[PDB]
Amino acid sequence: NRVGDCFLTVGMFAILWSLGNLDYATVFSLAPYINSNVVIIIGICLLIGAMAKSSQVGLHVWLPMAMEGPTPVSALIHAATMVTA
Amino acid sequence: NVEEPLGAAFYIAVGGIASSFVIYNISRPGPNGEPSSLHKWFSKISDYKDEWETRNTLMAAALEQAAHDKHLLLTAER
Amino acid sequence: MYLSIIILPLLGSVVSGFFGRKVGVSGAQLITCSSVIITTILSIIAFFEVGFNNIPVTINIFRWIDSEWFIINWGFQYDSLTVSM
Amino acid sequence: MAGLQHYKIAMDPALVRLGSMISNRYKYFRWTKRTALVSFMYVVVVPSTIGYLAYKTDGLWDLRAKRRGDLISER
Amino acid sequence: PTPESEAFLAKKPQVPPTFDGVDYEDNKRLKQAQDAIIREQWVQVMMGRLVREELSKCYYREGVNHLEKCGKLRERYLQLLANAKVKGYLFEQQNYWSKEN
Amino acid sequence: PKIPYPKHVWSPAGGWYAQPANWKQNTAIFGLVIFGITAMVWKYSAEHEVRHKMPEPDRFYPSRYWVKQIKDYERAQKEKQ
Amino acid sequence: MSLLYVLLIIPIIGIFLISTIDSFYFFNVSYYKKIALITTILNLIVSLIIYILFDFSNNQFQFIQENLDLSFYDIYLGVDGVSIYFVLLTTIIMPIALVSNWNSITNNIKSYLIIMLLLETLLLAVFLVLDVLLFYIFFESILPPLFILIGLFGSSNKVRASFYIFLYTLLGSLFLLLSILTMSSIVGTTYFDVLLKSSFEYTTQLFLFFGIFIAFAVKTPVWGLNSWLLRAHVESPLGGSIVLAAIVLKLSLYGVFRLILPILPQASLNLTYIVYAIGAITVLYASFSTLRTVDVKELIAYSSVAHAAIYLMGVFSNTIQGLEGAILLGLAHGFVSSGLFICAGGILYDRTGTRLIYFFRGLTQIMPLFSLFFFILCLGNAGTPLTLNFVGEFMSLYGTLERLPIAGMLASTSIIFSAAYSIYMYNRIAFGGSVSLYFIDCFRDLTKREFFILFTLVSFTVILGIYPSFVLDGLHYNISSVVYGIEPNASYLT
Amino acid sequence: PKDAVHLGLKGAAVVGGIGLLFAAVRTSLARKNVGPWAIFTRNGKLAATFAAVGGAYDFTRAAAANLREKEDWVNNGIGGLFAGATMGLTTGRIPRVLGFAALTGVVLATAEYAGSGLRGVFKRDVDEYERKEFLRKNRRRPIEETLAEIGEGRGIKPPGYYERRAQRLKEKYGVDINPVCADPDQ
Amino acid sequence: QYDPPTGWLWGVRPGEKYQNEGWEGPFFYGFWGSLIVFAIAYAYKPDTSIQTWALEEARRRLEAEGILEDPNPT
Amino acid sequence: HEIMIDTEFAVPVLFKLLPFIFTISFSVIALTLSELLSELVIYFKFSRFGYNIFGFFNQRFLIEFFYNKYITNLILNLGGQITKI
Amino acid sequence: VVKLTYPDRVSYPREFEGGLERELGGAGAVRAFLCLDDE
Ligand SMILES: CCCCCCCCCCC(CCCCCCCCCC)(CO[C@H]1O[C@@H](CO)[C@H](O[C@@H]2O[C@@H](CO)[C@H](O)[C@@H](O)[C@@H]2O)[C@@H](O)[C@@H]1O)CO[C@H]1O[C@@H](CO)[C@H](O[C@@H]2O[C@@H](CO)[C@H](O)[C@@H](O)[C@@H]2O)[C@@H](O)[C@H]1O
Ligand SMILES: CCCCCCCCCCCCCCCCCC(=O)OC[C@H](COP(=O)([O-])OCC[N+](C)(C)C)OC(=O)CCCCCCCCCCCCCCCCC
Ligand SMILES: CCCCCCCCCCCCCCCCCC(=O)OC[C@H](COP(=O)(O)OCCN)OC(=O)CCCCCCCCCCCCCCCCC
Ligand SMILES: CCCCCCCCCCCCCCCCCC(=O)OC[C@H](COP(=O)(O)OCCN)OC(=O)CCCCCCCCCCCCCCCCC
Repeated sequence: NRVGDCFLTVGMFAILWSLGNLDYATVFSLAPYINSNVVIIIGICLLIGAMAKSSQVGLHVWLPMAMEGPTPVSALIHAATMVTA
Repeated sequence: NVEEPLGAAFYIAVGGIASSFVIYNISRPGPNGEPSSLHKWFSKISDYKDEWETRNTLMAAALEQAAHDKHLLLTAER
Repeated sequence: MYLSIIILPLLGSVVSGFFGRKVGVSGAQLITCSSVIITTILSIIAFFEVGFNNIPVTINIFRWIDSEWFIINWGFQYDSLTVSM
Repeated sequence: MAGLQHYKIAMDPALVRLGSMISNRYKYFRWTKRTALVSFMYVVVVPSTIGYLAYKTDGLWDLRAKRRGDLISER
Repeated sequence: PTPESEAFLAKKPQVPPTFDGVDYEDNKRLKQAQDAIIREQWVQVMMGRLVREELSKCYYREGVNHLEKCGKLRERYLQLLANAKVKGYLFEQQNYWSKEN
Repeated sequence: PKIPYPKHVWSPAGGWYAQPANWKQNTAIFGLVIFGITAMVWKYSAEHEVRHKMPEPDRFYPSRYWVKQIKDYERAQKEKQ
Repeated sequence: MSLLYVLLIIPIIGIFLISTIDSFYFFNVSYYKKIALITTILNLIVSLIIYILFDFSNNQFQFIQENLDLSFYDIYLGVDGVSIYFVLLTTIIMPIALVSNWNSITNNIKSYLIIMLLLETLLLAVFLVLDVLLFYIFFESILPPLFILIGLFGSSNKVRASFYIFLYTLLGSLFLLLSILTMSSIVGTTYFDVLLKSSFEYTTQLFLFFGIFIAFAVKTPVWGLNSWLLRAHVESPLGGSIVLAAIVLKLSLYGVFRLILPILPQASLNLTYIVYAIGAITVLYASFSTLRTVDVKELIAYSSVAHAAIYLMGVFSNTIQGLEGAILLGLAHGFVSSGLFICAGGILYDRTGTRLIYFFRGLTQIMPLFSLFFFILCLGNAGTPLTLNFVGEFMSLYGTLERLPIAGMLASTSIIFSAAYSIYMYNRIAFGGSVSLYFIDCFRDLTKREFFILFTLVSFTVILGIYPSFVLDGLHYNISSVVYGIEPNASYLT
Repeated sequence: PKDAVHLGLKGAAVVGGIGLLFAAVRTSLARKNVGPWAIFTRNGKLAATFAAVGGAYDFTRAAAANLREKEDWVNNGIGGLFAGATMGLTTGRIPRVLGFAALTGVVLATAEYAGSGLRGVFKRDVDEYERKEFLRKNRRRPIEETLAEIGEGRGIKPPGYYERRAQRLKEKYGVDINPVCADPDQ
Repeated sequence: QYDPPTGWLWGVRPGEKYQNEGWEGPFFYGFWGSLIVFAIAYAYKPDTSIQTWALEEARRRLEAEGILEDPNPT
Repeated sequence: HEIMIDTEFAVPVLFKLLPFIFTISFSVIALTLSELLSELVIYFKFSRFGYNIFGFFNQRFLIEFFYNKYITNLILNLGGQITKI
Repeated sequence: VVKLTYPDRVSYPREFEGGLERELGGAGAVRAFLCLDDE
């Protein structure tokens, strides 16, 4: 997951660099107006972060290894709430 | 049937939360913009309206002259 | 209500973990479940309050990070999606 | 062993011998084909590569307030 | 306009934000010039902070209609984002420039 | 069965099978401390919530009872004619 | 008697009382330790009084006392935002360093306390002097007390360690001295208020830059010039290690703000791609190396190398965020690395007598207070949010990425490896099986002393991690003065 | 230009002659009776090595000067590189070859860049008070001089940056610069 | 079934009380003590950060345009 | 980017009910392959084609064997070389 | 296989009056289909 957060951290850098802040009402107010290449740079980064925390084919190996915890933890954190971050 | 006492950790946290609530409320400027009694003391003591501006200017000018006098002595014609 | 949904699980986790000696096993189970249930109920109301009547709720508490252009606040925002999840 | 008495540990001779070899290893380094190449890879090439990329791309971009119809390339 | 508070009297720059006409030997006036450079830069940037703030309230208030109603507030921030940045006094102190060039 | 455990280890989480004889009492005091902070937070969240839209009177919006922004609006809106 | 001069005088009075009290009372060793501790407490109390009176938006140096009796080598003291928090960090840390050794010295206690008290006066003098030669005089004055501290109270390899830290620092500082003397010759003076006003020619700035950077790279340290840290920070006594990592590493960082950013901005701008290559290399090579380090203090010592690279990259970013992040990360690393050395050099090494990681396992089972603080310090060393370590890392890395993206991405990768080596160490010590079978005697958990020097360190990082504004509010206007550049439409108002 | 072979011979002779001096002292300080002909028998290698380093050094710098068609500090360091390399070859150890080449080439190059006063520093023959005063008070300079050394961008955005920025992009990418208005009313 | 809470805090056996090494006095009252006192004085400290000075000027300068509304026009 | 209108109307009925057809069909083969036939699968298992397929899918496409050896241990050897050389 | 066998679009792209240019952010943003090139 920390690998994903590095990509996500870089993604917020690209938001901060282009928009001055990373608050939701600002990013989405200016989204239709910024460089298309910027959005790809932005967009790719958080998808990789999203890839790690939702176990996509690249970073996916933690979720089944993460079944070494107690069963309710598997149900709550690793099957219905966090994987959906 | 041993009983576990509350201990000191409970009181510090509750006391800290209670003190934080009390201290913040009494430190507010109030409905009006007039500062508190203690607010005016911390401004009077830290006035320094131009004191750092005066002292610094004389120090810089004095050392600039001092550098000038050495430049004269160090570059004198042999 | 909007900010109570935030701190209630936090308080329940602090007491159970840092005072498990004081409340004991059943005391911890009583607080974590009660704090989560009370929090759970308030979310159901928030779904009606925000999702159904379309009132997004903005709550800003204090600044977190403030450097020149970056003003990141401990601010919370309720809209349709956050009450859905 | 130290100035302040500690607990009794099962100080394993093998592990003690391993931790001494590591602390003394610098005394036995030698210049060979292998040790020269590795020491040249890490110290010169990889740093000079990053320095080349850093030098070549310094000022290449600015993201600040970039819009559609305006590129990111700065140079 | 908002009245100038007592605090915003002791820190007003009595000098323009420039280095033309400043004798660098005289310390008070050079320091005042550096103060005027920085404070103007910060004043210009907190404009973006207030515009950003207003745009946030506009965005939520307008919901889906934010793409059509918050336009004036959108551009004003974008102009500020293009221009405002605390860059320091050091370049301008060390490098004179003229428009008639 | 219960696994053996050292009696000399002090852990704030309670340890291995900790349940003090006064667990019911302490669970009530901590609940009260938990309750008071939530009340303190609820009072804060009532004061500083921000809404740009006002709920219709008939709809089920239970926050209108305790928040200041809506209560001030409804109090002012009651003046008709 | 200025408050700043009071700061340098209190620890000297403590030295006097420590070395004379036997003529007024065989005096007990507890007396010496109490004199030294109270001495550092009153020094902390004075630094807190100064901070209350300190003004956040003044370009004048504050609490300066007029000398006017000019000599060749005079000591002028003054404080602004960039120096105020380093002074506070020195005054907070040193009492913790004194308590961290309360029971573990047991011999030459008078010498240990006098050396520790003298180090406080010198390190504070470094952050307070308003002259570039004055800066150098105090940056180097600490070597002989440091040399004798390690040799008197260090571990088995303290002879090689004390030589390494002395000779590395002197050799680099000699190149910084050459650069400093060139500046004073051209300008006639090294006083800050008039040396910053001057303008050096580009090639002069270039050669001035190498001389200064060679010293700041030995002290950062950068990777490849860091042998001295591996030896000294491990072989030193615990108090020495805390001071060495949490205060002495910061002198080169504070020195970049006073010696190169204001006077060498063209050189700094044109050479960033060299600083960033070294900074990027240090982030990777150190991170990989500490993953394979088997001495627990050397692992924690090696982490300091990786983090120091991140705030070294920040100070050269020429951005408001990078510079604020660099001071905040240097401050954050001061608390967290101090706690990790207390955990390793103080808690583990006093119980076992060894620092090899092979001998530790399952310590959580018998020591849940140590593991609770150790984990929070392992999170903070990994840059986890709600620690001041995250706010500093994010702001420092954002500036690095904006100034030069290729170095930012590589320096960003430290988000993986800091976590990697910090959590891996944590598991091999606190988790990872049941209590190690090598321990014959059972271990006790944290004593009240160990709990409260860790709770204090984890409180500072967490509170500052939730509200970093306490520190950022006093850095905004002064940090602004060191930025070099202009905007197309804001420059040259008329 | 210069004669590389002729200069090297003079280079080989001058520092080889001192080696011949040091060789005679070894023969003089020799304990066992070896006669006068041990100048070239037991110590001839010593004098030969000196004549080799001095020859290699003066050959290559002269050669480096011919190849580069310039006279600067680079040539003495290059001269010292082979001079250092030659001494290492006598020990028959590759690290000795590289290290002594590095040592010699560095000292002999910083000696020529700095111009060590061992023969005398260059006298400025000017009012040395005036040079210091100019360097002391040159506190503000024309922006063009800085722009030559530091260039444009990297946070250095002088007035008129955006106009020339569009022109540079058009010349390189053939794309007109025109940011879109963010207001629907425009 | 549950065990009664056990364990020795600070290693103190149930028979005796924690012994003081002498650091507790200065540390709890001089170090932490002064750290709470300073915190109290910080609530009353005047706000001299550049930002709030700048927001006040940024406000008026924005009120000269149509972005903000003047509480006291003219 | 809206495609929802075509989803309700343009989609053909066969593809709309196609997942149900496979769901209610392939259940019976799986239910017949056990407790009714119960040996067709083992015949596939003990062939050389089935044995290689079975393990590959059981070893999770091998995206953890190349991870552990060519990613994780590469870094560990890189750290080894830097400390020792 | 899918590239050689996949159905063509069975509906003309929807057209919004005025292109929704004002509602999507004016001419400076991306608008919808309005009497545009066939696809
Ligand atoms: C995590 C990212 C995930 C991946 C997403 C990538 C998405 C794509 C982004 C790629 C990007 C973003 C910068 C990345 C880093 C910036 C911040 C880092 C991240 C911040 C967190 C890097 O693109 C760079 O690549 C360089 C390669 O050398 C080139 O530099 C120079 O190359 C040589 C001259 O071209 C020089 O000789 C050499 O001297 C330079 O060096 C440039 O192409 C450019 O600077 C910009 O790509 C874009 O550049 C522009 C100009 O090209 C293109 O526009 C086109 O220009 C016309 C002719 O081109 C076309 O006619 C026209 O149709 C179109 O208008 C775009 O089409 C696109 O290409
Ligand atoms: C960011 C740094 C941390 C900031 C927050 C600091 C804490 C804030 C409040 C956290 C919630 C309360 C946690 C209580 C956990 C249970 C108490 C405990 O430590 O028991 C020790 C327990 C003892 O519990 P025990 O009762 O089972 O002990 C006896 C049995 N043995 C000894 C065998 C275990 O020790 C452990 O087993 C675990 C060791 C590691 C402990 C880590 C606990 C969590 C610490 C806080 C995590 C904060 C996460 C921050 C996330 C950041 C997000 C960006
Ligand atoms: C790990 C923690 C991470 C925290 C991250 C930062 C917070 C984000 C997550 C929490 C979100 C909600 C935070 C709490 C919001 C409300 C705080 C509060 O209690 O305010 C009430 C009090 C008076 O209100 P007042 O500010 O005067 O309103 C008018 C001013 N215009 O205002 C006050 O000033 C009173 C302050 C009282 C002390 C603080 C109370 C904190 C409540 C949460 C405590 C959590 C820790 C628990 C510790 C152990 C408890 C057993
Ligand atoms: C602000 C500018 C300040 C300028 C300098 C002003 C003075 C600074 C201090 C200089 C030296 C002062 C020495 C103070 C201690 C003298 C009193 C004394 O006698 O202490 C004796 C002490 C213990 O010895 P004793 O108790 O007699 O034997 C017991 C055996 N069971 O034995 C000791 O304490 C010896 C301690 C070890 C040696 C000191 C640390 C190394 C110092 C290197 C000296 C050379 C560099 C000097 C640097 C000065 C500061 C920069």
